[PDB]
Amino acid sequence: FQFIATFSTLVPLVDCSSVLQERNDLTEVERELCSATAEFEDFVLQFMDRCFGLIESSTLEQTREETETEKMTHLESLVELGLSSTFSTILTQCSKEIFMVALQKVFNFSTSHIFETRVAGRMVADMCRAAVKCCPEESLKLFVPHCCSVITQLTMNDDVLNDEELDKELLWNLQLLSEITRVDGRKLLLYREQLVKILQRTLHLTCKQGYTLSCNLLHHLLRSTTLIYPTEYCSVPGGFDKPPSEYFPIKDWGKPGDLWNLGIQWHVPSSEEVSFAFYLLDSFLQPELVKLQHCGDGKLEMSRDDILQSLTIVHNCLIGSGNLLPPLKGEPVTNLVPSMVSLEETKLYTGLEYDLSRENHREVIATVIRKLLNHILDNSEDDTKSLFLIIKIIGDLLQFQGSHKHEFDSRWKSFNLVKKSMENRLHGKKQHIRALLIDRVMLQHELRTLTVEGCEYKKIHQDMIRDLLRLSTSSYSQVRNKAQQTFFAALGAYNFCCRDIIPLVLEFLRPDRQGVTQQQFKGALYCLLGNHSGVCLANLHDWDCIVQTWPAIVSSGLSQAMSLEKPSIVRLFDDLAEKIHRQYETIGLDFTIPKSCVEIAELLQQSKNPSINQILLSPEKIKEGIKRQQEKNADALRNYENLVDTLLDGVEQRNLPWKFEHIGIGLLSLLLRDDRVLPLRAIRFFVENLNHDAIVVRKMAISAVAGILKQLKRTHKKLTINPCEISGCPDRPDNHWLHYDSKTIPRTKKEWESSCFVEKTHWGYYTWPKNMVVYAGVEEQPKLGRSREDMTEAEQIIFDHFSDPKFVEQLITFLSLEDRKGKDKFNPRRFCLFKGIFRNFDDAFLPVLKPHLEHLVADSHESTQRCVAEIIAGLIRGSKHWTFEKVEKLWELLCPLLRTALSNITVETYNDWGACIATSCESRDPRKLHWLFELLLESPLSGEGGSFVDACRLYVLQGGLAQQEWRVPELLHRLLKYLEPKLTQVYKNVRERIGSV
Amino acid sequence: FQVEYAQEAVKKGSTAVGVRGRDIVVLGVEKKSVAKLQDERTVRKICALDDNVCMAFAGLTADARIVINRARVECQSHRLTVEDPVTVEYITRYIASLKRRPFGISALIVGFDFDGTPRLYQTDPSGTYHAWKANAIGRGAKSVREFLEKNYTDEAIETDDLTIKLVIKALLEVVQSGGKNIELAVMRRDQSLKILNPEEIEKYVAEIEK
Amino acid sequence: HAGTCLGILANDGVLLAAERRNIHKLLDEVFFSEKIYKLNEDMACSVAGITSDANVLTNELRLIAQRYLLQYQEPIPCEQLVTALCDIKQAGVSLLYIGWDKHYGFQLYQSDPSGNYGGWKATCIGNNSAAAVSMLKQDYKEGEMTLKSALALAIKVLNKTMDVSKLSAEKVEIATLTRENGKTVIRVLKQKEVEQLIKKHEEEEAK
Amino acid sequence: LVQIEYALAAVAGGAPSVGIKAANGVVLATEKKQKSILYDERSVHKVEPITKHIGLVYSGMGPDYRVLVHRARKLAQQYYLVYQEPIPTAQLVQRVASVMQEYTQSGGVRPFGVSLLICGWNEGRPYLFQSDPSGAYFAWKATAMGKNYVNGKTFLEKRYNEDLELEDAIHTAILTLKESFEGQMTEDNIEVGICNEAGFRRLTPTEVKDYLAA
Amino acid sequence: FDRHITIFSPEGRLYQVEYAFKAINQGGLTSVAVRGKDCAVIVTQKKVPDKLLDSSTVTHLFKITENIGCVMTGMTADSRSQVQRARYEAANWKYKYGYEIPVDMLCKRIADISQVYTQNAEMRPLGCCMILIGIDEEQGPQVYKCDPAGYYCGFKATAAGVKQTESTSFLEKKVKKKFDWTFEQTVETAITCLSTVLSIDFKPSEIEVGVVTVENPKFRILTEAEIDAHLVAL
Ligand SMILES: O=P(O)(O)O[C@H]1[C@H](OP(=O)(O)O)[C@@H](OP(=O)(O)O)[C@H](OP(=O)(O)OP(=O)(O)O)[C@H](OP(=O)(O)OP(=O)(O)O)[C@@H]1OP(=O)(O)O
Ligand SMILES: O=P(O)(O)O[C@H]1[C@H](OP(=O)(O)O)[C@@H](OP(=O)(O)O)[C@H](OP(=O)(O)O)[C@@H](OP(=O)(O)O)[C@H]1OP(=O)(O)O
Repeated sequence: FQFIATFSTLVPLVDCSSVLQERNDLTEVERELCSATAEFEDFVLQFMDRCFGLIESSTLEQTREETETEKMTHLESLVELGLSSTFSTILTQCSKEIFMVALQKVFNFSTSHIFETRVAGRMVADMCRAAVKCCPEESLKLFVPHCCSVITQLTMNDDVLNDEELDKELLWNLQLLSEITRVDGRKLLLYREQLVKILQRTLHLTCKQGYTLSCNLLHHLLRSTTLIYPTEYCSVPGGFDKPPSEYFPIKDWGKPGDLWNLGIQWHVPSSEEVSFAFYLLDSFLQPELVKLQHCGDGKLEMSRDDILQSLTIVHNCLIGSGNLLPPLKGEPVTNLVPSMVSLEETKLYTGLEYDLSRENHREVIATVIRKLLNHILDNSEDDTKSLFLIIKIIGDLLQFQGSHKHEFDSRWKSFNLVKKSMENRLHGKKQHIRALLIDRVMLQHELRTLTVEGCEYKKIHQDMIRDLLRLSTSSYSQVRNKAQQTFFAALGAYNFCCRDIIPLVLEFLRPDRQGVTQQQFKGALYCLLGNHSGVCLANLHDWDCIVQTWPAIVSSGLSQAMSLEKPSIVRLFDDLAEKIHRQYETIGLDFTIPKSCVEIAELLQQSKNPSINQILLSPEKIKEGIKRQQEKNADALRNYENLVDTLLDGVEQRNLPWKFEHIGIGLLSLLLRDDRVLPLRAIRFFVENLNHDAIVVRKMAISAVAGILKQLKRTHKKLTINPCEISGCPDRPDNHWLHYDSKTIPRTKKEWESSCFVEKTHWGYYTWPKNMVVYAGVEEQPKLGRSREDMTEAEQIIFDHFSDPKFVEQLITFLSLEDRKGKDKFNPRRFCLFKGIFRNFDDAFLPVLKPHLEHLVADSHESTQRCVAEIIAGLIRGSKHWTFEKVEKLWELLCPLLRTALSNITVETYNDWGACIATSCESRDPRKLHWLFELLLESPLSGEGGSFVDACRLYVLQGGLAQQEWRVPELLHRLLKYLEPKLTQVYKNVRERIGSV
Repeated sequence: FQVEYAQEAVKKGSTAVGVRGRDIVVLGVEKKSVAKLQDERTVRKICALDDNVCMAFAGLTADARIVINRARVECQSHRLTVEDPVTVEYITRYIASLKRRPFGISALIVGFDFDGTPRLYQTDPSGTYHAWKANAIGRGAKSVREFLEKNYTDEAIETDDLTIKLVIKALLEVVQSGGKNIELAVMRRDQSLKILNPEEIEKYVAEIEK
Repeated sequence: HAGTCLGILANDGVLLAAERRNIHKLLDEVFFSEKIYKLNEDMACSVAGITSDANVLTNELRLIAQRYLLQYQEPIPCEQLVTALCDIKQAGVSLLYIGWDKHYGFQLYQSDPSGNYGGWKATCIGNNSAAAVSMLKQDYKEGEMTLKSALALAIKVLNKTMDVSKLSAEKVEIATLTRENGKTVIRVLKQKEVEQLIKKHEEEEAK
Repeated sequence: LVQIEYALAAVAGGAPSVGIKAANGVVLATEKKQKSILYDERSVHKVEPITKHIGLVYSGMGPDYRVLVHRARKLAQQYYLVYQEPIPTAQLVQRVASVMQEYTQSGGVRPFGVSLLICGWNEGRPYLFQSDPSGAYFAWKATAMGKNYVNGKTFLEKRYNEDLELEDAIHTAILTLKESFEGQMTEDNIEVGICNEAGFRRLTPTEVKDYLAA
Repeated sequence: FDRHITIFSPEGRLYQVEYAFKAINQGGLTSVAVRGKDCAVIVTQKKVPDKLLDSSTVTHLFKITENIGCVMTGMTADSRSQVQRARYEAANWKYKYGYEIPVDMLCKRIADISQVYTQNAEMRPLGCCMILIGIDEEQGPQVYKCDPAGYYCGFKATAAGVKQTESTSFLEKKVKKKFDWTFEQTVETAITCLSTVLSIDFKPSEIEVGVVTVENPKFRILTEAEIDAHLVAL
């Protein structure tokens, strides 16, 4: 099908025998083509006799006597569309002499048989639909007289209005008529008094397939008479049929199909086709709306299936004639976002006037439903299939103009599948075929029919979404799932609706509510959990929305009708919390547009080439805009610090479940900001929750207090080095004017200052920067040893906990647990906890950690050796800006401490120590840690105990020397001089280290 | 192909060292840590096969417990038909032929073979087996075997000094300071299989530290 | 992960603590053996699986527990019943095993689905196991544990792993296995005794 | 577990069946439509007895049900030959769901496309179970399978109250099939079976028409 | 690989069972059965595709027992195989239970054999369907039908083969207006059914008719001149 449709959109299928006479235009190769065109009719007729056996051997077998397979499968739906494509392209690219001899092959097949209307019903009638879309005159002369003369024979003869199962030939000839009447709607005005006659007789049947084939008849008649669409898709604009023998057809086989002078033919609805489009709407919508009106008022009391049958008529008249129907009116205001500039909705003339004076049928349906839906949800809450149709109508009362939002996306992909397949990339846009280009112009019309960018949130839209919100929270999960998808699609369309509906949807989540069902409750949490790609309604990007949704999740739980024993609701909160942490992104507090936006004044003024807007004024409204921005900057700061207080009042809430505070700490870990400092009650919280019994909370408190200490960092001062002034004299490595960066002899022992410590490794290797910047001298950095007197008296209550020995001894105890025995590594986030402690406080806590450092090193357990190693390396990389007293006082207890630890190194510990002192050598000068490099290079292979210890003692030496990569030539020699006798007499586990060293 | 997947658990399982002496044969394995709340009784890797034969292992502890309780039947189904106890080569050839896919363990089958001769074997997971003076199986087996190649000749003067300055000194090459991380086994000629309690296991390490 | 059964060993008994999980409201609250399946006169078990594959694994353990008793006229030791199923699973659900025998006293085991077991002083299997394995490692006196002190630890670590606002007093299934007057007693504790441990926890932890 | 998930698609395409456990009885109501008037409505039966006191209905594939109704009758008589007592309803479902599991386990054999609803009566207490094609089985107060069973179980949860008698459960079972019937149910279009102290029996169609007058 | 054996589709369908119903339509023939108030008639097409056929050996009506008749529609080699099980299972009932098998229990026996083809992947379904007619001792005439799926329902009138759906609509329409039949003028209902949908009705030696009655329960295939009497009066 892909093969013949890609050939029969290039070559016209026309006989060439009247050109096979005396004519000097034919070359040697071209006369060989024209004689071979005698088999073009023999191709098309043998394509049909091969496709008829492809259909009649693919009819649906009803094997199981209980069920009815009604779905055409995905593999069979492709063969419908694969034969709807590959036959409509043959039969368009085809002469009228070969058409009409092939039209009869379709008619003498599809009317002498009776097909099952499920698989072979959609598949024969699509093959007839191709026969009608190519010549609607000659094809409709014989189908619609045949089908209408046999529906009226087989329906209205007896009393087959009320029935259980229709006759399978009556039920055939509706689908043979319904899927065939969507030709160009001008040439359906010949059959007005035949199509209306059967619609007045088979649309109000009782069989559930009988009226849906009649609703599809009413649908496609309205689709054909109000849409703009191309009627022909041929490769030549005149067609292969209307000038026979006026031009030679075998020249236009490789037609590049020019975009200028395309010759495209359109179907704009005339007033004859539009007044008929309202005459079907004035004879079948309004009689089906007055029966729904008096049923929702209490004065008709229809059956459960009688309402269901009537809504399909309302749905197939709305979805199907929506191009004629204006959207709404009413303009809801006074609660949305106010603006200084225009927020007018965009308007795109998709060509039709729709005079908007007579009826406005879309507003009448919106008033019938709000009475009908108010009756059904109170008087019969069990009628599911009526509620599915009301979701389908409100889904089209709001956002349905002439095209569909998903059918456009599937024709956009089907165009790029066809365009990118057969495209001359050698010479540009000038070789795309005409059948592609006509569809892309139609894809431009269909883009304009769906490009509703701005849409004002009106008062009817305030009511129709809230009626979807009742159906998003109703009794039945089948009804809730379909209603939420319409709810979420209607939240993306209209401007500031999500601020209106968060206060309405969180009313099903408050503890104080008296009667709220479990279907009422979790249906509102599928409204928060957006479960799609369009709108996450609990994780919006505004403070006025996040200050309501995040507390209401934590306020639920502690009291609600929250069945936490049902397993689906537990997966719902675990998805609602795991969508927030995945999707959250930090919100600004200062929208201060800088003074370098004279460009905006140069764009408002003096553009003038299209700019028909003669105002050009802002005398003191720029002061009002600054004032309202500073109020926005104040409220964004205010709603941030109210969000912290409302979560802490919800996590420190009595009688919470445990599963609702892990979400509550989980929403506080996202609020820890860089431009601000976290509020005081949260600094008290995360420090006190370091010692929490739940391992999940205190794993988050480690990740939060490490960020608090980054906020409380005290901003060291810097200065600039000219590297010519030091090193005595003014090219990619190891220069003459680079010798001071290489640690060999002159290491600082007493006069530790005035040494020009370059911290990070890579500086000065290749070249020098314009401004080589190091830290200051002695005591120009901020003061280290201080007490609570000279301190920020609100943000270093963290000082009060690490001085308390009960807090520390419980913190050391929890960190030496085992979260798992296998997956247990050197945590780089407990490291950044202790790096931010000893950097910020400058070993004010190290005398309170005297036993808890010396106890953990003298332990065989790998849990405590891992616990102490994050503290050891955090001491070392916290000792960057320490005075020379505190550095020597650090290593006076630390150099015996590692020699103890490197002695008792184990199998489950050498990756911890191999990432402990290899972490502590990260961005430090090799001057400032020579106590390591005199200890680690002391005796790595002089094995006091065992041989695997000597290999693990050498692997930790490897990562420390590698991390100070080129900054040390000397210790690489001292270790090479060490190994060059020793490398002959070692064992294999040491050889695998010496080779790795 | 399928036997190569067996060996990857031998290289990660705990070490197993055996030497062979003039009068006694000694196994010794690395007792790993279990958990904080795991009773460490059911995780011992020195199993007795009959009264004159025992073996260590390294690999899957599931497939070992199949190998042990199949070799414990062939140690007893031998005595029904032969009335003599197994030679150490008989049960080693039984375990190797027992190893679809081979059972992913490597063992150190030791003991005596009814004439008082000391024996030490190894069933690699390929199905192969051969004799040994001293051997090592497990995670650091290549370096321990290189250590035992250095020390074999004049150690068998005293059966105590043979079997600590080799066996515990070979575990101490790879395993920790000891005492609670060494499970050590020793059997004399036709006496019993005795696993040394850690009150006596720490006794021998103190002589080694001196 | 479906069940939430957890074992705790003490000096004078072992205890299983499973939670009764009821998904839909129209499921019948069965009055039969719900969560703690008694294997023979001195041993019980609990599975981390659906109650259909429970009836296959427990009625296979009961064949092993009675082919032993038919053969030796003694009750089966509480490791050989664990081992014989772990040999069958070696040729797909995790279990716990509480029991008593004359050899190694009160015992607790945990069969992996691969076929591996181990003696535990306290452990968890099923839903949020590592959340409660870690909580037992915080507070368990490994040797200084009385039965009621172990029993208060169970409803402590169950109040931080299952449900909302009541610890599901009618949906938690503590069974204790003790020695009394020579025989062996297995007491699935009643709803009045299971409710008071929630009351003795909510009073002691609030005060 | 791929074919087992696909056999449940064959169950959920099947005809609706509703079971409700009352105080003193169990009701099994189902859909027995015929495609034509040519089908004899009373020739084959969907509600089907196992013992004097156990009956079971299905949703799913017709012929796969008869394999399970032939094994459940053997397993009920292999109990009765040994123990000389009518089989407990709990013990019957354990043996039927072991048979349904036995075809998922062995290869080259597809699972059954059948869920079962198994009523019963033992020791003065009613029983209603449901065996899945996976071999799983669950005790229910009231449930439904077939087409629109998600809508059925939500309909049952609003109209269940454990103090209802057996005559009140026949109404709320036909009212559950009424919601997803799509037609006009006569005495022939449905099949009801009740199980009480007197035993299991499927209702004769003249007895059902009295319940259809409500 | 779920289209080459009898396992489920992701939609829950057995494709080989559905393809086996298409194997019934490959025979090019059509059988029609109908039940009377005291009679049961089956009517087939008897196509003689070669002039060298002994036409006595081309048939689709078969005696199963002395008073249970059959008609097979579909693959001819599969049809003779499924007769042979019905020949066996109806004589095995008489030996094990001492009375003639019902048409109830013979279809349920044959359909339970046919279910095993739809569950084991090592064998295909038989591409043919059986329509058994017979007189019960207490229920009167019975017309039942097995299919390749395994369904064994009971019928007032049924059809099989290429014109199965078209013959059903002819039999539904006559079974709604009246009691669908009376006595052995029920033969005239079935012969019109096979002649309306196939649109030939050429000769009275191109069909095959078999009957069971209350007054004569044995299955007797009508002769050519015996079946010309119903066709000259048609
Ligand atoms: O509107 P779509 O579907 O998104 O696709 C647009 C592309 O996206 P954009 O408009 O920027 O959003 C754009 O391509 P890039 O900018 O990414 O390179 C255009 O390229 P351009 O014309 O500038 O480049 P040149 O002409 O190829 O040199 C068009 O590509 P061609 O067909 O090769 O170009 P032709 O339209 O044939 O002239 C294409 O027009 P179609 O609609 O026909 O696919
Ligand atoms: O010593 P390190 O572990 O390598 O960390 C340093 C340190 O950051 P911390 O405050 O987190 O310890 C520097 O901070 P100061 O000493 O200058 O106060 C910071 O410098 P900046 O604050 O100016 O960014 C620098 O970052 P950088 O390398 O970009 O200069 C960063 O190094 P890392 O980014 O590698 O961690």
